[PDB]
Amino acid sequence: GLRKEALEELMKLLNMKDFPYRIEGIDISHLQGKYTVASLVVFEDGFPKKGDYRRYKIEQDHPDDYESIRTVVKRRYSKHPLPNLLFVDGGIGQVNAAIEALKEIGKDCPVVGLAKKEETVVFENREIHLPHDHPVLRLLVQIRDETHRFAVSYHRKRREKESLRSVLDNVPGIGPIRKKKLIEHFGSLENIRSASLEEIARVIGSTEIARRVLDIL
Ligand SMILES: [Cl-]
Ligand SMILES: [Cl-]
Ligand SMILES: [Cl-]
Ligand SMILES: [Cl-]
Ligand SMILES: [Cl-]
Repeated sequence: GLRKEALEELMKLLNMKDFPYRIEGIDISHLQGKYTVASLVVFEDGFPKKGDYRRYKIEQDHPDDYESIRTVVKRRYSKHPLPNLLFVDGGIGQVNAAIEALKEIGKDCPVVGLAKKEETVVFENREIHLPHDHPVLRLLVQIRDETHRFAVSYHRKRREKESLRSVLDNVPGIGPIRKKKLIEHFGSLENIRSASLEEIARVIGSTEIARRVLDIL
């Protein structure tokens, strides 16, 4: 989680009057020819609150990350209250997009970013360049890492079937129909690795073949 200690230090650095009890963070990721997916995470008292995570889809073939951030802010905060602090995955451009959107809808909350390449902190139209091991820098990196983790999970079910298939393709002498029965039943490698020999065997009608699946898993 985010250290209460470090949350306190963050409040000082950003000159916040209020403790950052609720922090929301945004990742912007684009799927070419389809849409931008904005993934929103929530920390409450420094802990992830996974039930409150949300995504926003902005339909467009080509990325426009600043307009995407603007759209997210207007969509979300027309419905939800503002957090104590909003984190954006990026620097001056991203931070300013969020601030200007907030101004548009008559709302006000602190917005902080982390430059993508330099790990510079962006706040109130300034860069703050901290030493690498500064606790506030580490805290913001933790937020960024959770926004990324949630973002990457948009692809999960697809990625998982594909990785399951790849591992099964090294099982000698199992045909495509049985491999597909396994993929449809288990969905992923983690899932089929929690399964008994008997369970695997029942799905494909063969203990001989299920033993070999277990060998190669
Ligand atoms: Cl929410
Ligand atoms: Cl909602
Ligand atoms: Cl960290
Ligand atoms: Cl998808
Ligand atoms: Cl096939």
